[PDB]
Amino acid sequence: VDFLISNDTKEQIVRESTHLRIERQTKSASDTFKGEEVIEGATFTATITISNPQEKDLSLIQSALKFIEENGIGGWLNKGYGRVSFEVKSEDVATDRFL
Amino acid sequence: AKTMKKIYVTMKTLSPLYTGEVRREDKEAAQKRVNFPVRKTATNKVLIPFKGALRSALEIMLKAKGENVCDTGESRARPCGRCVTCSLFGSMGRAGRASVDFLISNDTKEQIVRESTHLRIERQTKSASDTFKGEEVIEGATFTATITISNPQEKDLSLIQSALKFIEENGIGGWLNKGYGRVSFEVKSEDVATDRFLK
Amino acid sequence: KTMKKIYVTMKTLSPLYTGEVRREDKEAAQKRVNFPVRKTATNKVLIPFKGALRSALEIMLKAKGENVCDTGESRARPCGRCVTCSLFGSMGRAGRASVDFLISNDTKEQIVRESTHLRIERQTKSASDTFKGEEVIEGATFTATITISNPQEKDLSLIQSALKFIEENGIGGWLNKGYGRVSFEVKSEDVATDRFL
Amino acid sequence: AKTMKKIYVTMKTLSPLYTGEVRREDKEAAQKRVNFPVRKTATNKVLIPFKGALRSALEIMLKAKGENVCDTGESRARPCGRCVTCSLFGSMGRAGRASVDFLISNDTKEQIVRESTHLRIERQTKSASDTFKGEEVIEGATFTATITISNPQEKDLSLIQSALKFIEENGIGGWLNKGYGRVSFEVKSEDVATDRFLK
Amino acid sequence: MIKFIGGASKVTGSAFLLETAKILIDCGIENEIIEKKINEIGKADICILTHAHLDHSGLVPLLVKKRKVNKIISTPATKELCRLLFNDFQRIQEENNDIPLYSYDDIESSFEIWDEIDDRNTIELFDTKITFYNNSHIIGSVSVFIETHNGNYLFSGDIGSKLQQLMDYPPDMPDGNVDYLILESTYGNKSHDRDRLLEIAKTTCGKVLIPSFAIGRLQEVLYTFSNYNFNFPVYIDSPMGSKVTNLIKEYNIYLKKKLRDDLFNNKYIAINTSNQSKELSNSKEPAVIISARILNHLEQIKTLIFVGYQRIEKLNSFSAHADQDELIDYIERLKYTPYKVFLVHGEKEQREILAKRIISKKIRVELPILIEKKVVLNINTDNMCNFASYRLMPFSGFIVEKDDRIEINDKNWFDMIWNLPDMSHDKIIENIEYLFNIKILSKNRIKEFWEEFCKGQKAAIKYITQVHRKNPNTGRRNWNPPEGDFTDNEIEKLYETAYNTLLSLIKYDKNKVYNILINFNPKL
Amino acid sequence: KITFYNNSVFIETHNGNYLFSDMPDGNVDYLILELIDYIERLKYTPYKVFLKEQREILAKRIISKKIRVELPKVVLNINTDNMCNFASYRLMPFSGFIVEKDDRIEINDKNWFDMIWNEEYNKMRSQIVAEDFLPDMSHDKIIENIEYLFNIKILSKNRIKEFWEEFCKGQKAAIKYITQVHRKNPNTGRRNWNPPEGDFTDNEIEKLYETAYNTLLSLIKYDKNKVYNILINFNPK
Amino acid sequence: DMIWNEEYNKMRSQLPDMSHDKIIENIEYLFNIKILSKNRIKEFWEEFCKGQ
RNA sequence: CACCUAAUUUCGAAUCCAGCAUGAGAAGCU
Ligand SMILES: [Zn+2]
Ligand SMILES: [Zn+2]
Ligand SMILES: [Zn+2]
Ligand SMILES: [Zn+2]
Ligand SMILES: [Zn+2]
Repeated sequence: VDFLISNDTKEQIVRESTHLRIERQTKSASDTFKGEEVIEGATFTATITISNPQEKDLSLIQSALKFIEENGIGGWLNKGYGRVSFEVKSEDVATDRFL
Repeated sequence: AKTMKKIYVTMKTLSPLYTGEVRREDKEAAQKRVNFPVRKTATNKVLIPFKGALRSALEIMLKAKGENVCDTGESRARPCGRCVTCSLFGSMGRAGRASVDFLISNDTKEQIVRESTHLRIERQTKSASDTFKGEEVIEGATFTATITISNPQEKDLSLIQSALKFIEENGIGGWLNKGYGRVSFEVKSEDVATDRFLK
Repeated sequence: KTMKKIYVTMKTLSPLYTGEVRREDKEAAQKRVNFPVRKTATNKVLIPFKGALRSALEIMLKAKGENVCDTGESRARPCGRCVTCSLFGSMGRAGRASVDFLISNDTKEQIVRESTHLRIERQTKSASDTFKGEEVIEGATFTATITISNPQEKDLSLIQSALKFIEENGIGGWLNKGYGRVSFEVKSEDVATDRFL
Repeated sequence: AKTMKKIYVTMKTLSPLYTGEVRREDKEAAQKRVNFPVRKTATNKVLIPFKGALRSALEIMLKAKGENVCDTGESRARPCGRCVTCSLFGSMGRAGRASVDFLISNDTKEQIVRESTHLRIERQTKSASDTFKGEEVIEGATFTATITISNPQEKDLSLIQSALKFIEENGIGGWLNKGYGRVSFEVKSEDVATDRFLK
Repeated sequence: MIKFIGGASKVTGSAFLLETAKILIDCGIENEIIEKKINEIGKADICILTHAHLDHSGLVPLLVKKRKVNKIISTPATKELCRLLFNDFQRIQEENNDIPLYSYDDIESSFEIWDEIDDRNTIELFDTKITFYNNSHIIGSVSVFIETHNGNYLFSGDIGSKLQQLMDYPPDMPDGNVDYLILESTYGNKSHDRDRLLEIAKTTCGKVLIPSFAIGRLQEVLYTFSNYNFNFPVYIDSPMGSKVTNLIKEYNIYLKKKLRDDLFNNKYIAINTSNQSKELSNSKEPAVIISARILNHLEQIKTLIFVGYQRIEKLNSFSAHADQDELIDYIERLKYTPYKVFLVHGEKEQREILAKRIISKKIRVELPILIEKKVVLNINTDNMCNFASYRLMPFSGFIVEKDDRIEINDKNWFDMIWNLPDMSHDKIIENIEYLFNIKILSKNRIKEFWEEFCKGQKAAIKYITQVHRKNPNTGRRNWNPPEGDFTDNEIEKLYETAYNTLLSLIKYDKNKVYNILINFNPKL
Repeated sequence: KITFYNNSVFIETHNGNYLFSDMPDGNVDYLILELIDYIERLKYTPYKVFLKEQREILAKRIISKKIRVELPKVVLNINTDNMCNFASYRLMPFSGFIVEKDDRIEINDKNWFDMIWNEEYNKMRSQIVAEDFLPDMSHDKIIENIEYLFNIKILSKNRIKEFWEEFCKGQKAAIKYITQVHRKNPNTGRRNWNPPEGDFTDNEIEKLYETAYNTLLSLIKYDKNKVYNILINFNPK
Repeated sequence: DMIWNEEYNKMRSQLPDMSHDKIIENIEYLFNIKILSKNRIKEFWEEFCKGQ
């Protein structure tokens, strides 16, 4: 399984933002910290190469991808981050395309 | 474990909604036109933080009820991990079972986002001593969020709905004192399986 | 803990005018009217309410001799120690009294009309200027809820005194011309904060 | 200031009275029946513009005395802020110290408003060329208003009473040239502290 | 890439989607079929209106009801003509007592997102370049030149005719490369008496009632009775006609060069309320009545010259629908012949005969390829450096913008290539400074003038002309008055100075105006 | 589909209808070349023809015939509009920057480079700081204070780690670090300390912050061997 | 800056002096009384990076 | 029953904060 390599660079999709921690009684911002995040609509590419394939490997990978759509990928998943949508292009190859 | 709870909330706005822009570069792009930009996606839709509002609502009510709930609002306060909101929204050694999505508008920008003018008036003179421009979300705008409770319990939906009614009573984000952010919620929940995607 | 709910019901005695604030709702309406009334997108009338209460309480508490900060001056900083700082917020704390907007019970097609005002020369008594303004009709009912988070024994009294000062002065704009004289009815109750569980 | 001045003024109409209806929808409703509808509230009570009449009255008499007063009657004329009418009824920066209320009729419009008619008559052959139906107020209709002076000076009530006497002589409202609007005022003035609703 | 939702089959329908960024064109009426069309349209980013006839403009507020349009764009003249048309259309639906499609709140909310722009001014929005040109149907008629990345589309919407008196007889043109053209065939079979209106009006004056459409035709007939001498008066009933006539007068700069005082003369006397229409029905003095409330005038009368589509007469010479020939002349007036000419908007027979005559013109016709706008570098990029994990090169050249290829060319390419009142910039600056100190040109004036100049040159000319127009009934300019001991002659001279200074500023480009007006309005 | 004619290749693809030059009967979307008659005899007039200098003169005729003529990593423009028209060429007088990424080459203006230069300046400045590379208490009292602030989590393993890194950078860098950490904020009222665990009020919390300040101040005067033997017991790394 | 202005215009062809100690002392004084603030010192630094 | 008017001006800024805490290991083939 390859890494999720973005198509754009850090100036296009990464944006530093401000997160907070607010007291529940006085309703004032007790803490504050800056965190980078990847914007919405930013696209990422990966390649999953299965050697010695089976019939049900693609169904398993696609089911895992829809589960990642349901939960999220990356960090801060409970606060609403990392919700994604995946497109899948599969194909059968032989190993001697290069030969 | 075998099942997980899905709580789809659809929230409509009754008094104008402000939630401030977080991104420093998006702020610095927008302060040439609007002094208070609204929180927005790169796909021009309004983002609202939702997990902190539900968590703060549950800590406030469960503290007023007298239940053992920690506060995660004081400065660098850490969750103990034995509370009822500590199970739903997480602690230091365990994550929250209820993954709470951002409130994302069904419409887009330039359709619910409206830029407006606010005032500060002298009390002795009655003149506009100051003026600023802030970006709001109109009333009747519809936002959609999902709460995924990984290990469901009997009291999770009642706690989530009670926190939703507290968000109706207090407001969801922004200038909540002035009357901004008064919303209403519609809840649709179902106990889905964890293995529904395994066809 | 406890929370204080003050449901205020406002009946409009003279015409009322709060100007629109959204740029896209004014510049799209300048071809029809010159002073549009402040509105929702659900065609209901919006009035800012916290600032009128704050301005009222700062005037009367300043002239009573108690120390209160003056947030009326430009770029003023609340002291954080006075009564209006505790009630309506300060810099470092927040308002205990969250004051909702004054939502009209009716639409605009029922309680908003479009009037024609003039400006008349003094020597010759002729209509020198004409402008058009949307005003709220008389007897229009507005509702709001003041929610006080940590209530004291003197928050409801100060809210009622600010409401009486508002009925004496006026709410909204064009106050010196007679616009915005109102009448207030209060329903106060003391709820528990854990009541939704 | 610590004190404010309350001037309860009461108008009794000796002449007939007319002030036209400002509202476009009410004018379009009334124009099928009456060509000149009187100004009315939604509670069936008669509205009269008071401020602007006092300002114009004080402008003519303070200009004829010779004090350096401005004229706000000209087209887009801006009040300078440096005379006593600017301090009384408002300027561009500083607002009016004298909040002047509308003249609210004490009686309903079913009791104090009558539909009348008028004629334009050709002068040589002495017949009614034009007949048009207007609407006016009966004699002795009572109009109460309240003038609230926030930062009261010594010569405030004297200027208000002088403008009131000028309004009695010169009329108030519309059709003043043909005899409408000659009225009489009763004044009840008092000094009240601003903190009269505290505790 | 292009979907013909509305205009493909019928004549009265139009809904053209272009999914580059989805761009919608001309959504209009012709209830569940309308709802199915709107659902087929989906969420559109830009909705473009060519002309204000509901035919191509009706279903815009319903799109605002279903929240499917982000930005509406269209010329000012057809923006207010669309208002006018929406408000009547609404009272037509309330008087007939049939459920409406949208409310007046939908009308008002449709005009908040509507950003007018005038002709020959290009926006770079949503990675499209949208330009408007004139096509002489009505005063606010525009053909849309959408410069996409995958082609160059020209949506010509209802091209006018040579038998027009208020609009330029050759319709304007995109000056670059056109790839796909969208045409009309409303008069695609019918070919081809302006003095005959004068002749029958002469030989008739019993007064003559002559009906027409309230939009378009009534103003052409008003002109034809205006330019020549007619002693018997011409009269306007049907208060759409008087209101569109006043809109024609206020939006005069959107017309012919020969028409740019009054336009229609003071020869017409409009009729405002219904009682004067009743008195005109009972009148016997000879006149010309141009209505569009016709029955009050007609039941007395029953020439009734009948101009339109349907001593009763018919003059087929006041139709703004385009004849076959001038459509062919429009096609042969393009710099490059278009690749595909889509022939929406007509009946089947007119579509077939125009398809046969453009096939005979050897151009491809559809009856409802890849173009790659590439950026050529043409620069030696072997000399490159790394500074901040970026492979940048300091660059010195020219962005050459030819068709299909925005080639970047160096300085050696430039070496081989080398083988309205007008006041000065200091006079303009000192005039704007003097009128800003005496508060004639204020910050709100400069901001509104900058919005009207971003709209276009003629929009700013119209705005400054209305601000400077003296009213013959009040003698008020709508300017802002000066401050000081200024007599009336000097105040009139500084008003004329402000008018001339701002017109000069309209003559300048879109950048030096900005470089002037931030010295007086920091926001705009 | 590839037909033939009198030398003509007529390769039909799914995208376009090329004709390499009798004439065919279908659409010839791209034509590659008295010929005007060969153009005029051919149905569905071609979109763009693909044509030693006589060519250009011929291309002018092809320009006059109302037919487009071409004479033989993706690049994006982040430019302005401006524009001009000089010698029948729409131009733009702009100097800029060619940025080379893995898939895109973009053309950026000097403002982006000023953005990049500000970031690189702010990066360089926060590398070299001051002179990279007091109270006093007894050693055992330092032990029980660090044990007590470790138990109540005021001095944590991360704070001990950054203390050791700022102590390896020298005395003054560590002094700057503890004066930054113990800095009471005048407009906020908090310092950069972990709050203690336990039922405490403000006075003993402020006192515990003061003994944390004094303990970490007095530990700086000791040598590196004692500080290492003092902090391995709490932070083993 | 010099080379960019030079060639960018060549292709377009078709202060008070007060002491450093007093500067530091006055910024400290105005920072204590909140005329100069962290938003102002950051925004002025951003416009200083954009040029003089 | 008519008729004129429906415009114009100022402001659109200022401030606080941006910190902590945890874990740095173990397996098989070899
Ligand atoms: Zn806990
Ligand atoms: Zn205070
Ligand atoms: Zn004055
Ligand atoms: Zn049309
Ligand atoms: Zn048409």
